[PDB]
Amino acid sequence: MKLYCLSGHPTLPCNVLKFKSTTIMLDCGLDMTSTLNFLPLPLVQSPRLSNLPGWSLKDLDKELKECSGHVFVDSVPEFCLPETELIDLSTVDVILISNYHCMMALPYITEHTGFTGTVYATEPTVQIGRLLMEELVNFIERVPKAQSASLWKNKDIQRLLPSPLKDAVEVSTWRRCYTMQEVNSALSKIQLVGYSQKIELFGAVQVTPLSSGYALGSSNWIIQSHYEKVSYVSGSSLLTTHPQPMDQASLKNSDVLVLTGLTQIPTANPDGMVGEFCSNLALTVRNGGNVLVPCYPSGVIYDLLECLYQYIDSAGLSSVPLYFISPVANSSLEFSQIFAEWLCHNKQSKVYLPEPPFPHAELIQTNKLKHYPSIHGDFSNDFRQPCVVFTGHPSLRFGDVVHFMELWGKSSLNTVIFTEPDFSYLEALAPYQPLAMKCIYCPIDTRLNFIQVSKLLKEVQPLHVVCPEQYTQPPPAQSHRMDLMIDCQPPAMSYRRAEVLALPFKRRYEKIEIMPELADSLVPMEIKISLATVSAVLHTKDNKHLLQPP
Amino acid sequence: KSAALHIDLCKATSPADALQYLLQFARKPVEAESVEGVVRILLEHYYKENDPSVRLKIASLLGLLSKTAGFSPDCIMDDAINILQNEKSHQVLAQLLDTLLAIGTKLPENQAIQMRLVDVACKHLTDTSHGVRNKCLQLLGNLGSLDVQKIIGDYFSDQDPRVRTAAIKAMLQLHERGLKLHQTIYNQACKLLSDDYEQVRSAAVQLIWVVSQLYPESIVPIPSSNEEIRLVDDAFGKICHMVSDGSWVVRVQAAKLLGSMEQVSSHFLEQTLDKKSGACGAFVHGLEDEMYEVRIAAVEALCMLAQSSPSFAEKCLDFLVDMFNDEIEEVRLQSIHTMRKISNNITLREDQLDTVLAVLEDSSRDIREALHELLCCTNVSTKEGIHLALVELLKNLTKYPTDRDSIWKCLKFLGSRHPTLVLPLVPELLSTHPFFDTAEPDMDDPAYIAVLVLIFNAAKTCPTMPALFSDHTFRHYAYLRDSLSHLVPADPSQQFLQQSLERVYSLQHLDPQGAQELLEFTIRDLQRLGELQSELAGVADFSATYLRCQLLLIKALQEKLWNVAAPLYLKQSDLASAAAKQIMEETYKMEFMYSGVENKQVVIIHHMRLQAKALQLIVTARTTRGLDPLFGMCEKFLQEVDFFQRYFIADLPHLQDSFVDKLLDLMPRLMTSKPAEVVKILQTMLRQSAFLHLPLPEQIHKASATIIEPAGESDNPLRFTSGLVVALDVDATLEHVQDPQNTVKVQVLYPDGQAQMIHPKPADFRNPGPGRHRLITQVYLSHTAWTEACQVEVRLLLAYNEGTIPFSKPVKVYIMPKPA
Amino acid sequence: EMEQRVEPHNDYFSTQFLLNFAILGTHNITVESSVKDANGIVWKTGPRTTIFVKSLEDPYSQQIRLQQQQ
Repeated sequence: MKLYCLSGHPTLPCNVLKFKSTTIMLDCGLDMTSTLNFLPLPLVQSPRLSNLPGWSLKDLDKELKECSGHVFVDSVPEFCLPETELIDLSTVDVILISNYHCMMALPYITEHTGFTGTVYATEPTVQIGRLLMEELVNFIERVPKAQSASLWKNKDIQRLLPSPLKDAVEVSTWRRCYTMQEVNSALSKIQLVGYSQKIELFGAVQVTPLSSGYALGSSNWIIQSHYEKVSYVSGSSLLTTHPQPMDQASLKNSDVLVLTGLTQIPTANPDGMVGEFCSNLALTVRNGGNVLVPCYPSGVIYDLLECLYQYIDSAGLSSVPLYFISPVANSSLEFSQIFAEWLCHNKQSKVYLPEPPFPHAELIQTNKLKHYPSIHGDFSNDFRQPCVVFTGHPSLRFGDVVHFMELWGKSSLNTVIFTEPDFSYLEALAPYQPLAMKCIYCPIDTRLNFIQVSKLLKEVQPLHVVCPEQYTQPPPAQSHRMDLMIDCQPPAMSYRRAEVLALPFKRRYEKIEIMPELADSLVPMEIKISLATVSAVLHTKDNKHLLQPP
Repeated sequence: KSAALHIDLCKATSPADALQYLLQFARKPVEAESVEGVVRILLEHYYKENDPSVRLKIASLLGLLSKTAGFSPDCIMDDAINILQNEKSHQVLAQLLDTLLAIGTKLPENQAIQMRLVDVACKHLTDTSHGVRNKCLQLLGNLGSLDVQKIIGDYFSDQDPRVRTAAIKAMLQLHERGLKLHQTIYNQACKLLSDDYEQVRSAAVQLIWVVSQLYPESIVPIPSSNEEIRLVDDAFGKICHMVSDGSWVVRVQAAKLLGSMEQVSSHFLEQTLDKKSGACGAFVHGLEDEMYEVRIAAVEALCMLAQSSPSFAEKCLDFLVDMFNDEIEEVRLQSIHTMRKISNNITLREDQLDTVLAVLEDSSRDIREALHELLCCTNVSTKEGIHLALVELLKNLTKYPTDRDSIWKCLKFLGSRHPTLVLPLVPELLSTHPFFDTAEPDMDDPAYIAVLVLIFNAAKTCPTMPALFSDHTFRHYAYLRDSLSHLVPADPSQQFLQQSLERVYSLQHLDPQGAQELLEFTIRDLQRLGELQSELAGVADFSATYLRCQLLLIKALQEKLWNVAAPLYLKQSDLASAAAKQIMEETYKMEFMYSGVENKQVVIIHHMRLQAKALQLIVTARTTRGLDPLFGMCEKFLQEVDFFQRYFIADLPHLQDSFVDKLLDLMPRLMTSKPAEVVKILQTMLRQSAFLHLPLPEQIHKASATIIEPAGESDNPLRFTSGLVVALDVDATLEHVQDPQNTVKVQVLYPDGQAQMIHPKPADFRNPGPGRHRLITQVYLSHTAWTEACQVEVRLLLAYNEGTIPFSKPVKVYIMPKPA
Repeated sequence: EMEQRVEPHNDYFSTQFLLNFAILGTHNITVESSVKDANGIVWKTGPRTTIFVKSLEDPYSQQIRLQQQQ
């Protein structure tokens, strides 16, 4: 019926679907791209970042520090929340969560907004996003900076700011990182679900999570209320990835298909980017340099660790240690091992044998890949100079990646290789910018590109299509490629942040059940079809109607 | 900017960007008169817009503006009910009812507006939407008519489960606000207890517990029998049946509410722990549930019901014994604690006792300590069981020697409360041969003290046989009485401090040498008094620092540089320049490292700070030849004096003949005077300034800090790879720190010039007592390669609103960054 | 340029400095010993002891640096 749009981010959505007599929030997405405007949080007080020159405005110099012509806020990195004031969040009943990447900011809705409903997500999304929330809170709270800078978030001053800081949107809604007790309270109210499981919400609507194929546990949602169905297609993959393949059959004959989470930089083959990542890694470690891979502890790191496992024996790089430093590294590896039921048929055929499903587990027993909770504990005693480090947050503002770049950026032999497409590569390198390090940008986004989603929409044929505004337009990097947009026979329905969409797909014919006592009392008169005049008393219970004979 | 809001809403666009502008406006506070203005403007703009989302945002913003602090909402209710009169959208109507609920909650005293609002709620309860009915039920629950109970009881049977939960929570809110409920509520909630929805069942069991607590002795008939049952017993049976629910939070709620039904008859209480009506086996089912939260809640329910009913504890006993070995450590902690709680008068027989003594062998220190307090609070017959308890405690002491104090407490409580049973055991414990002279046992051997603590506490209440002791046992009794007296049984300073302070005050007419001698004597006496009376140590060194400030001022004002001219002044033999800096440091130390300061002390502290600033101004004016920098900080000093007279204008008439009031007398001259003449009059007027008095605080302590975890006495370096990080753990004992969350800072100082300052998070400022704080941070250290393990300097700091001062003892830690 | 105020406890003091030599070659370092009395007056009395430090490069590091430069 109605569809509220609390997030403008395409791959980090927060859409509230006011559907019949039940209010459904489709995902909650924390925009961590807001953190790029802030100065990075290091593990130790680096001399270079500490005495950066301040930036002056003739109208604040302690708040703003300029590095290589780009102005950065010297406070803690703040996070752009979904906009929580368009619709009262005490009126929403159910939060459906697709990805663990789209489960961030759940402590913001579930605690600060008076949301008293229930949350549905799969087992692996809840566990992995618990790990990601844990390392995010840890990274913010290792060396606590203060939230000193507040004057730059003013309407008079942010106009005068340069382009990276002026273009930041909804700055007053940015908030500090939530704490660990908020994480625990948010994840305590999640009801765990499995793929193709029917969940009835107050007898009115029926929601099921369908396998999406992007990440292990990641799910698309369909919301059925009698004879009308809403399909929510979040980040999904049509490629041969580790999780269960995308369930395209259950999305069919849907009245409106809300789709989000398409591929950022769609003009990139992920297999070619894996090849480029392995080639650049081999080239760097063959020269005696160092490879730094800023990555999430889960997700694409499993795929690139699989490919690097297949590559090190071919390239002869068995003497090069692979280090995986993360506070949730061991938990991520173990969680990937035990979620075999959520993987594709190739991976879950391996656990029918007494064998680990992911091949990176063999790297620990062969000691090729060593994982540590932190730099300080015993990684500082097991460190060999030519090495590959998978660590830190990919935003390059917090985590162990900051210390590693401050350590290795003064040498041209060392390289950093970017595999996550979530954050802008130039804006990630901007606060470290006078560096001799070679930076390789090879994003391995495996989500749906535009030819794949054109084929999917031709296969499914939804009556209406709801997408973000960025999918109707060409990407601003291209701004001319007409194939890089969503095109359907109806010209879609685009939305921006804080926009309310009215869906005119509401119909008549709510289903009813008639007991056999009334069925005998109705004479099937011949019309030619049949006709019958019925007189009954209507009984409604739990939003399900019954007809009773008087 | 209310007219700006009017112009922007009615001038830019109607449909979409007006919503964006309202969203932008909703994020700023509004003053109360401007609240009235914007409420009038938004309610005028409500009728213009036909878009439902804009009207929903308008209703939400009215609800937000009605919650502002200084705005009385009594003048806007009539327009609110007017816009509810002709509102058709159900979401906007629900938001408007939310606004009306905010209006009613903000004005509890006005009964007429509350009756109007509940009339509106009763009018709008027949709405087809569930959200409107939910908000109307919330409105009735929050305000009511303390008719309302009948209407909410009618709405217990609504088709939507959310409205049913809203009705139950509304009438629960009615009970919580003070209204006494009826009894038909019990039948309605009993019918609703079998609902197909989790939230309805939880709310219904809460309502059942409430109506049972309201009318416990009421008599209700069985629906299927002629016999009559008390209301609290019947509701106890219903909640016991809800203990076996399919939802674990409903089971936790049922167990927790079952713990508070202390008025239940004994018969159902023995029924609920049996294994052979609906109350049978409820606690047996709850103690073996898969979710540990349900088991914990059933443990506290058992504890509350056994504290209420003494006959219930004997049935609780064996289940607690069986559930000591539980897979979750928190569950067995709770079981041991509640077993200690319900061990008031019941005795333990053999198998329960040695099951307790078998689980004494566990490796966890926490449950060992908890079981130690249980053995402190236990009652046991059959003195061979006491011997078994002693043997198990002694072998626990052998296996875990750290728990010797707790084990000695156990044996003290066992001897003190089982005196006659230990008495025949004494020749078996003390190796007393009937005729042989026994060797004296080794003192300071923790098994032997443990035996003696048991024996001596048994001998305290029984003087029947204390002659069984040998001579060396009496000698050891004397030794333990001298050493372990808490286990084995059988204001001149304030007057002197006031006298010394008034001796300083009353002898302020002496020569400078005599004044310096008196101040030195009194500072020494105050320091030694602080070293003697511990509770007066803070006020002693507070007054000592004040007298040190005055002594430094007197010594600086009597320097040889005043007898020479400005060109002949030389700073390489200067003393007053360091003196002014020292007085500044001592004033900051005085203001911020003392807990009991107040305004009546802060004014004298700031007065001494002003005197130090004036002294530094004159000292710097001695060595300056240019006229404009001298004029610059002279103007800065006069600005500081003006800030001081503005801030402390209330207690200005208490500082007679001081520096600041004698400045205030000459202030109009001081603005119009040439700055060198200002410096000269300040130099001549500091020497004539009268010494102030300190109002002594009632309770004042130094902020003390010592770190123990770096432990700077080990020469072993802490090695790590160059360029990587090494973690250092600290443990600070912060004593009498007012706000350690935002003042205590950790400083690490490398051997080079690096002095990295670490701000600890508030999450690990543990507070184990009043005035006591514990700081546990894992500070992070890194540097490139060293040719030798040098040092690092770890120091706690205190920060104040502009600078930081040393706080704790400097501690050195060895660091060896090895190359990669 | 470094400074450390050490306190002698038994008419003997000891402190440790951390000197960085990025520029290769002979580095003449000098150490002073100023004495601060009880009144706070600084007395420059101690010897000006000088030792020369040579910053020799690792052959592997030198080869790596020349390869990166060329």
